[PDB]
Amino acid sequence: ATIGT
Amino acid sequence: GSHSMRYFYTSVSRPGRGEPRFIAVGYVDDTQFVRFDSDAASQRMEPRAPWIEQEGPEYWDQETRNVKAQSQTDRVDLGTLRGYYNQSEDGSHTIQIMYGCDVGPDGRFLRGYRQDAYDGKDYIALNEDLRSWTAADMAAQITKRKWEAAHAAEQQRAYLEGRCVEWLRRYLENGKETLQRTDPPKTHMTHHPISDHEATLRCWALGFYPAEITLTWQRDGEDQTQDTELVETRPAGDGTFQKWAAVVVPSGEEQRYTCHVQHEGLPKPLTLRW
Amino acid sequence: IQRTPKIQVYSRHPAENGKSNFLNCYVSGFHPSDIEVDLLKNGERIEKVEHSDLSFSKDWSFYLLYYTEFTPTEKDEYACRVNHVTLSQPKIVKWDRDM
Amino acid sequence: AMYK
Repeated sequence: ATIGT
Repeated sequence: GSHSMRYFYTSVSRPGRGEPRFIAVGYVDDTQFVRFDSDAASQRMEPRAPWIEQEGPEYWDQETRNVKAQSQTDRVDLGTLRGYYNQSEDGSHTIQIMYGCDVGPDGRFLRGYRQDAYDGKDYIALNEDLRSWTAADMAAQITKRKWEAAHAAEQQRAYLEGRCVEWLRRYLENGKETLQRTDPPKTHMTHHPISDHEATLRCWALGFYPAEITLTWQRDGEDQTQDTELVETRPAGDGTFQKWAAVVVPSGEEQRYTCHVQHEGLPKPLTLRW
Repeated sequence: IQRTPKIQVYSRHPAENGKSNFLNCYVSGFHPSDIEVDLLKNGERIEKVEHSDLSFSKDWSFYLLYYTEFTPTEKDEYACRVNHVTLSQPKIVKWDRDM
Repeated sequence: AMYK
């Protein structure tokens, strides 16, 4: 899961 | 049995031909599992490994959000950097970002990364302490001062030591059957005369995972590079890798040469001889 | 900075006439990312060619895999044609199935 | 918020 959350 | 998760983002301006193009890909070790392409019709983060497909709508929505946001951020940053470098509006330029985390066999955090490039050269990078930045040039020092004022290193650290690691663990469990597998190389040799006095020997490794491998030619038990060619390790297209190493030898002296194959999936390194 | 592509054209499996396989063209180590790669059968561009999602290496250079299902025969010649700003003319690499 |  990508950064941003 | 250390493992990594990495995301790779590319933004490329294309002045007079629409908005910049943005591509994102994610990997666990040497296995891709997601993609996004700003030019594709879906405008969604899309699965590319079977073990991610079980993730629910919330996951896909959130991942799509995050990469869309980065694409838009990069559109601003491309303009900014063209200004820092005093470049014209007519040239294409590229921003690249890589980030991610490594875990140990225990599943515990080992290391995090975030590094950024401009036109294929280092621009700024998070240091290994996850608290400070290294700027490659005077333009990136401008960014560095902003990012210190913004406390950006703390937000990166929180992700890299947190969410990054947690999700890498989840994927390692969910995709265990394929991610935690090693597939040793299947090896063979080829042999071709090239003149009345030389012949080529080529040592092949096929079907292996993960990609890391070493192939070395020796003559009389000594590693050699004279008259050798080693290709880049390359994808088979089925999730495994391939590599070969070749040596030109004096005709009749093939038996003096050995190819040594090292790979995590092998019980012991292989020695091949024609 | 520009970096020219390293180009390899190869089959997924060792080739056997009449047996279905995949023809690959792997381009790596290039910059900038704009590139055009075609697979050729007897000099003609193959229509159904797919490619991987753009990614890059530790030195920021790019890589891509282009690929198509095929069945090799004795008489059909295959090649990959790579068009990149670093190449004055497209580079055409012939498939050598006996390497 | 992180802008270059």
